[PDB]
Amino acid sequence: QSKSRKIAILGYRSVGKSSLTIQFVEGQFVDSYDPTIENTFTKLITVNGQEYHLQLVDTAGQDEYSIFPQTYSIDINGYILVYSVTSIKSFEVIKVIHGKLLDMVGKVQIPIMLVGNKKDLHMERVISYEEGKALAESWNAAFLESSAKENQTAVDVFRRIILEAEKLE
Ligand SMILES: Nc1nc2c(ncn2[C@@H]2O[C@H](COP(=O)(O)OP(=O)(O)O)[C@@H](O)[C@H]2O)c(=O)[nH]1
Ligand SMILES: [Mg+2]
Repeated sequence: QSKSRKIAILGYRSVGKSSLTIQFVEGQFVDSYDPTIENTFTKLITVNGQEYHLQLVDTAGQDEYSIFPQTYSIDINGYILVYSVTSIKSFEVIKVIHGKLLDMVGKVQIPIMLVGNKKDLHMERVISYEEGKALAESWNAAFLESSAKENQTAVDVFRRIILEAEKLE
């Protein structure tokens, strides 16, 4: 009598959706992964004594113009929205995505969190921790920063989204 969460991973293009997800499930940082591929990864994690069966949707990517059709919500238990702290564009884009996603959802409390990835690039960082935090807060969302190089930060991210579901249960 375990539970089952299905998580949508959303974000611009080359912000590390795949790399972050793969890191969590394989224990491995990959060099490249094909950015056409939508793939569902699976994983066990135990959270507050409850064994969870995760399905992780590594979406191909979105942008400003992308379209969230009415059906997308259907069987989605949670949404993780990812930008890169090195691409202002990806931060621009994630605000837009959030807007369209919040419209496609309507009223429901199905949790949404926000992640600043690529934190390991001290020299390439353009977005501050504060900047993304303010966004999350503005949405009443969770906010973590991450690195697909670092396993433990990835674990925090997919663990946190489950937590955020549990809050509302
Ligand atoms: N240094 C660093 N590179 C990353 C990180 N996350 C992703 N990358 C790299 O950025 C590119 C995009 O990764 P990917 O997961 O394919 O992004 P996606 O297109 O959103 O799935 C790849 O070249 C990765 O090797 C990170 O946290 N740190
Ligand atoms: Mg990808």
